[PDB]
Amino acid sequence: IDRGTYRKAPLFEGELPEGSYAQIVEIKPKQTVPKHYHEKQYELFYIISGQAKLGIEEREYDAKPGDIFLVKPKTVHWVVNKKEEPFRLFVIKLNYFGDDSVWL
Amino acid sequence: IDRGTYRKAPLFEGELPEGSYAQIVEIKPKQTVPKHYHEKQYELFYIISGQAKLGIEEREYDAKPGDIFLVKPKTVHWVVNKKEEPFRLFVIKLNYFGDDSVWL
Ligand SMILES: [Mg+2]
Ligand SMILES: [Mg+2]
Repeated sequence: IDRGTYRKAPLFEGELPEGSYAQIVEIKPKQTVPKHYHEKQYELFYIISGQAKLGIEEREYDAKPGDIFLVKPKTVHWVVNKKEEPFRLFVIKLNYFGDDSVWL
Repeated sequence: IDRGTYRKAPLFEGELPEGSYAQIVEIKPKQTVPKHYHEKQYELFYIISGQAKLGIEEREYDAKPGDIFLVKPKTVHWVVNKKEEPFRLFVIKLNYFGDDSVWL
């Protein structure tokens, strides 16, 4: 499914307990996902493939395959894919009740 | 941390919302994790490395790196590591309130 700066594929759609969601995300080639935070949800990310700058709060990380991150609620985050390869991650949302994104 | 047939490393210990837990598991070389089910918890597994037979209910899967599985509550499951390499997975527990394993 296309979302402009990224594509997403839901995993086990409807089979996870209320409050949880899982998906594959691919940040497109050379794309920035700009600064945003979630009001309620937590996000766990497992990096499958590619490389990107991943920003959480004041820190920017060199995200590489095998890395795992946690983005807590009301924590700004962003991604800069500087490569021609998609930046692919396995995403688990927790305390998730629908879109709660604030874009800056 | 050693658990006999597997080793585990908690991830973001204490930072996840109540009801959720994350860890790295490594099923040891050549080891079987025998049939068991959870009363309440759901388990999402991302296979990092190695190969194993993963049983869920009546189905046995050839689990390989990149595969993702969901084990629902009160669903029997088991793993047979036939390789000398550890079977390494990223595990997210949902609807998780403590050890609720029934071993058969
Ligand atoms: Mg986010
Ligand atoms: Mg289990």
